[PDB]
Amino acid sequence: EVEALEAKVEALESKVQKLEKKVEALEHGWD
Amino acid sequence: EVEALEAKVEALESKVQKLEKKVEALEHGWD
Amino acid sequence: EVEALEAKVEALESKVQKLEKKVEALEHGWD
Repeated sequence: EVEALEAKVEALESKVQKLEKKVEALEHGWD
Repeated sequence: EVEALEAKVEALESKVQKLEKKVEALEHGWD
Repeated sequence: EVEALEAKVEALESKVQKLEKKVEALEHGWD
C-alpha cells in the first residue's frame, strides 16, 4: 500500500504542477 | 498514519480532478 | 518513506488549496 501510495502521490505532484502552470498563465494573461 | 495518508491522498485526487475539469473549461472557453 | 510521503502530501494539500482559491477567483470574476 505504501508503494501504491508513492505512485499516487507522484502522479498528483505531476498534475498539480501542470495545474499551477496553467493557472499562472490564465492569471497573468500570458499569450 | 498510512491509512491516514491513503485518505488524504484520495481526498487530493478528487480535488485535483475537479480542478483539472475547471481549468480545462476556462482554458477552452467552454460555455 | 512514510514520513517522506507525509511531507509530500502536506505540500500537495497546501498547493491544491492555493489552486482552489485561484480557480474560484477566476471562475467568479472576483476583483
